[PDB]
Amino acid sequence: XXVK
Amino acid sequence: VYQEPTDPKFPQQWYLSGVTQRDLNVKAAWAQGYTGHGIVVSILDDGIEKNHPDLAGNYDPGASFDVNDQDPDPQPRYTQMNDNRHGTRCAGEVAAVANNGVCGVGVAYNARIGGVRMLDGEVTDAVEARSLGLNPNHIHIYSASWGPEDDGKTVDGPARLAEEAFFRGVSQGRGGLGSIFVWASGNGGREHDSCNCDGYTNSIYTLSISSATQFGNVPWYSEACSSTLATTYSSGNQNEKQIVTTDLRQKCTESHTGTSASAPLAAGIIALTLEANKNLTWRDMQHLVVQTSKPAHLNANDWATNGVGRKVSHSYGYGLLDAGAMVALAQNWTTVAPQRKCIIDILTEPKDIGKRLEVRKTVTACLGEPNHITRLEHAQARLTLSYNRRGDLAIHLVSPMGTRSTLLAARPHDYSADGFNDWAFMTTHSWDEDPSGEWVLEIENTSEANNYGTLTKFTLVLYGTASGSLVPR
Ligand SMILES: [Ca+2]
Ligand SMILES: [Ca+2]
Ligand SMILES: [Ca+2]
Ligand SMILES: [Cl-]
Ligand code: NA
Ligand code: NA
Ligand code: NA
Repeated sequence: XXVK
Repeated sequence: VYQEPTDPKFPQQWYLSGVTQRDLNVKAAWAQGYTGHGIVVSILDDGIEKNHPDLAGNYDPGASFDVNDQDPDPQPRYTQMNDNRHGTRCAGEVAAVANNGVCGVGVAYNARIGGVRMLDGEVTDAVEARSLGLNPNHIHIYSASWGPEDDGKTVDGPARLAEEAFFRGVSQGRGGLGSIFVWASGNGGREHDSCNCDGYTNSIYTLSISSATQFGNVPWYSEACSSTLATTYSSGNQNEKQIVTTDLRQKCTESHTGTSASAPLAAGIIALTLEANKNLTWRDMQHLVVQTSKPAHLNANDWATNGVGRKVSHSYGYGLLDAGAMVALAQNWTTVAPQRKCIIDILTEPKDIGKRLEVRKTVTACLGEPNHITRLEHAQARLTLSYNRRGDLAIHLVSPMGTRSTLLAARPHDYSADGFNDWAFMTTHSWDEDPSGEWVLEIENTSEANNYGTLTKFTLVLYGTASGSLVPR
């Protein structure tokens, strides 16, 4: 996987 | 007579108000008396600086938790790079305190604001589920400016616990009215990503929000897809202004950017709307967004008028949110009827894709049955197919009213040979249409390569009601  | 905020950076918050009309019409909601009093928003991110001088006055520990370290305190982890500033920046967009001589203001500057620290670590399915499901009878609105990788080759969505959290939230959350989940549609524009390949944005349970630049253009980072519902302003080129908000280490920033900044602004507007009518359901809120959002002056080459006269784009959904229009329409809103679900298994046999495949089916949309739908909300084409190079596929779905939704555009970087395994491509573009009649699915090879594969399942899933339509726009 989860990216900002 | 309403007095606008005096905060030092409020005049730089060009997206909240102005004589120019390139704004989200938030001051109009404030002047109607809606600033977010009594509404609770939680930022699911890398933490929240709960003692920030522009957040402390609105901070709500009941809206907060630290899932990464398993404690109640969502304070960010401080590093030299200031990696964990992202959640604080998102929070200030929603609910930065007003008229306190510090930075600017939130959209809902009297709302209560919390944060879930859940990105600063391995983001497992369980971590997501515990965050999405946090205190769902206290938190009204959840904002998520994160998701699957935007490399333009990933197909990824909530696993079982997270999906269960979505269903539990919309069903039993907020007293049974349903948790409101707001999602940033993505930063994959440069990689030609599709936000329909992201199960969080593609979910019917999330309001997926895209971005427009100050001059009304599709930002470089924007992802186009049919599941997007609406748009808020964010950053663009270096001549265009950016987003003003609270920053890590008790600072103020005027350079918050990207998809990340759009979802919190939508969450704030939804907070104002919920103050205007606390009885709104999760579906009511999506109806309000559809009816009130504004295409005007947003530039795109794919604007299309759907079957009920509403303009819709794959870059912008139904257009820019309009806070004043949202709060006005919320006040006398009649709750929508219970959601019906009509399942239509389309195929009688597998179909080779080859260079192009067209599947036509005339449906009755559960005529004669209690799940008869004459007023569509979301529609899904749940597709199971094999293909040798997935990103060479383009997939379109045409509704009986003639509205062509791009379910999947070509993804140059998607080399995968794994196909789609009952992937529920979703479109918002046929909202309020009658789904009875001929649906058309088109699958085509956009490349000159001799690609090959087979479509083995096509379930058309229709959601909606059988009552309450408006005269088309
Ligand atoms: Ca902690
Ligand atoms: Ca302030
Ligand atoms: Ca993406
Ligand atoms: Cl369902
Ligand atoms: Na319910
Ligand atoms: Na969604
Ligand atoms: Na029809």
